[PDB]
Amino acid sequence: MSTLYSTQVKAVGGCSGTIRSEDGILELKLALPKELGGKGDATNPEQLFAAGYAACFGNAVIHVTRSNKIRDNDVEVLSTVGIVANGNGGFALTVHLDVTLSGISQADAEKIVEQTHQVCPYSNAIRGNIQVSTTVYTK
Amino acid sequence: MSTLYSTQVKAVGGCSGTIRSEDGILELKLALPKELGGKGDATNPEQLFAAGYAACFGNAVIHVTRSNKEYKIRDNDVEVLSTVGIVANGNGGFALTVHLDVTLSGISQADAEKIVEQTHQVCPYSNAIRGNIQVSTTVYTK
Repeated sequence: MSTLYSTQVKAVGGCSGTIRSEDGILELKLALPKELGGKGDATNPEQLFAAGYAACFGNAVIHVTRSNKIRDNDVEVLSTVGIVANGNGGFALTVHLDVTLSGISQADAEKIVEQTHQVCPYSNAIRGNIQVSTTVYTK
Repeated sequence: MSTLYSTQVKAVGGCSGTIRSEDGILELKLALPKELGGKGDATNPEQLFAAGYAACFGNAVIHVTRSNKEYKIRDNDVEVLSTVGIVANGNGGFALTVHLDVTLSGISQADAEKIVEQTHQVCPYSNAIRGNIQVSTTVYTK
């Protein structure tokens, strides 16, 4: 199948640097978090991943819902992205998702979230390398 | 065991909604891009992943190089352009495509290729997607 949408982001200046999308829309400063001895002044790869995953997973829920018989405003995702030390003195990403769906039964929410992980390109991207944990809430 | 750093982002309102880190540091509007029939006003998951990866990879180059002690590549010696696409997969869902253009300053073409190959083994984003996405990489010097 052919690519539906493609975008480019340039990163310069290292841990302290900037990201800028090639059209200029998204531009921001990066900082090492304080936990890694930086200023915590600005965003970082972990937070950008959390943001993208939270948005991607919420959109994927609506893709699932339109395939079958829930609105955009019935869906909330909280991504918790962490960094854990591996053996060889590098880092691995961890991910926990809190998914809140309004107006649906506990059973239906569990089914929708399971199917959403099969649709969501972030989930498909990281499967087997990051064990994503998910908690499903209803409201 | 320990988590060294953890961060939380809330997303509401769908592809035209918002994300907000719990510490308020990151706050931005989402839009559907023009290629998909939206205003293309604002960011989206492909652009956020391209930004996170480009940043993470360039940082891993610096971490790797910190004691390749010979050229000692600095912050301004590394540029990463990530190209991220979304495509239908076989199966009712979507996959990302990732291409990186890595440009390193002040080092030989052969040294740059070796450094990039090492940093893919150390980069948390590269390690996260291995076996699911075939990342393609083009290495440049200047």
